[PDB]
Amino acid sequence: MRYEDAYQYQNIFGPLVKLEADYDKKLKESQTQDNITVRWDLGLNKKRIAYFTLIWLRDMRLMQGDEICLRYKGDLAPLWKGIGHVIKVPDNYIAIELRSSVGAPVEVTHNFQVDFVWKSTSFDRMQSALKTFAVDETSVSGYIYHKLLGHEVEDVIIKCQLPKRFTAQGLPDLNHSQVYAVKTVLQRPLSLIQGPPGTGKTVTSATIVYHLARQGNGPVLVCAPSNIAVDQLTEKIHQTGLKVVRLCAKSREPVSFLALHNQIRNMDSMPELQKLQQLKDESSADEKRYRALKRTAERELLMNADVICCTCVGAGDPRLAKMQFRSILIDESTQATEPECMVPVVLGAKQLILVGDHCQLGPVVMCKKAAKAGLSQSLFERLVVLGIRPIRLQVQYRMHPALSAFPSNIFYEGSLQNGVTAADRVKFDFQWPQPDKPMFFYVTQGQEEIASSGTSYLNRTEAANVEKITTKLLKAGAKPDQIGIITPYEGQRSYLVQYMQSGSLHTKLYQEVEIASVDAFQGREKDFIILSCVRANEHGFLNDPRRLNVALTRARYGVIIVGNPKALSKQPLWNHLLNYYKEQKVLVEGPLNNLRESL
Repeated sequence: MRYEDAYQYQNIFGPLVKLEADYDKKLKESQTQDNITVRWDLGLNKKRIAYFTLIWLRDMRLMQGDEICLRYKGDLAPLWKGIGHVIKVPDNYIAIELRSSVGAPVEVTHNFQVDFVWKSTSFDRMQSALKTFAVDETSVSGYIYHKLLGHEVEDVIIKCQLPKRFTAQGLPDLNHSQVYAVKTVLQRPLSLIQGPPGTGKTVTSATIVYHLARQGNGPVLVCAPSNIAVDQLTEKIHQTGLKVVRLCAKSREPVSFLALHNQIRNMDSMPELQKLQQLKDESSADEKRYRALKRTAERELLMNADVICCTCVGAGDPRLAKMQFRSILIDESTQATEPECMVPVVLGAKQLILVGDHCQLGPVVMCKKAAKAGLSQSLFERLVVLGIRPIRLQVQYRMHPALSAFPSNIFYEGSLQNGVTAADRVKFDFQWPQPDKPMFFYVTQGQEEIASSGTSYLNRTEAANVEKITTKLLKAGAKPDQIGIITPYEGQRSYLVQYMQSGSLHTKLYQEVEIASVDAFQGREKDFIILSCVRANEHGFLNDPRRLNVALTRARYGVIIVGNPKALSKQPLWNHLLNYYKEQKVLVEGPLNNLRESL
């Protein structure tokens, strides 16, 4: 959709954010763990750190800086309620948070109740950017101001910006395609980069920023929706020699050395602060000076930094206001709602680059009324529909080339090149049907049970057949840390975790085998992926092409799909999948020890 005024842009997205915000304010206060178990551990700074393991809506949505209130209602100790900020929200399904005070019970390890305390700061920053996008004409360069509002602005480019060697210092050389994306994006203000799996998002992005910082006289903004991708770019950009500063907000407890609150901790240019940071180990009057010297030292570390990498919700932090950023690059821009991605854009963007994959996992909107109203369309997709063909990297260095055949033709129009020989991958005590193609489809007929207390489905027959597959991949196979079972339904996941604890190997060998949905594997890759359809009746991502594309393209050496075709053959996305496995003669049925090519 095109808009006439920036006020019209705010009048449209204003109410859309409030819906998601009001609905996110309900899913946090209402949802809670009735009975949870925890495990205490003495913290690094002597601050208590709590490890707990545990609507069906629980999600990886919680970020690092979020805080939770762990209330204790046990029977062996008096009642206790303490708040704490999160630390490490994992992707393996035990959360971690440290309490503010050290006066908490350690004897009781069970009968705990955790409730997510909701903060409005995230959406308040998203609406402060929509307001500043309409009431401020200098918040965004005049050119990209038109392209954002879908006007008919001519195409302009900047000349004499290409460097001598596109390959950056302390970074590998770039592929035929990645060098083109560096040339094309550095030449124009608003560019879009589409990075498919195996495409180098971090390399082809850190290389761009290494030049936008060398050819510029100011700090460069690097943002990402997920708090992890911002950390990946820091480590990549830091390999160039530039001055990088990570901006963690409220995370007061890798990239723990590039974090700002650690740099201001031990400064040679702030001796009083240095003598005060040390003195704080064991006063009210000083605390004011310490908090005042901190604000002073932070400015000297940001205004002279060659690159400032933070999160998209981040960068709205009050200490980044009153600053200007000419160049702005945002990785994984297809996983954030448009007003969320616009939070850094508002700070005077003059040269904007968005990286992500439209044909890939997208954002998460909880209030479905807003998702249909247009909030489900990220800033990446909306600019494509207006007519901005993204510069698309074409080399996949991660999956086996035979694995990349179907995702390239079906999803990426076949314009993908395998930058990895079939010998680098597929390299072993496993007898694939056709060892030239480490991929097949173990056709399994198993009873379909709606056994998630009425919320999801379950297939016991697949689970056992999956159990033999993940066991053979451990019988002189890959490590359990590099095998990923992926399943749409939580009811099947809750079964596989408990079922595999039968099986030949010990209970702990099967623990590292991650079992979750596609939403937990986005961006992350593993040596092997075992996909279980679970559903057997013709009546979940079995219909979504995006969540299907991620399930395939996140395995490095082997892909194995388990399901019933007579229910999967309904959707044409699977019909082209199944018929391909038959075309390649890997639609395999029968026993596991002596797999037979069946129909």
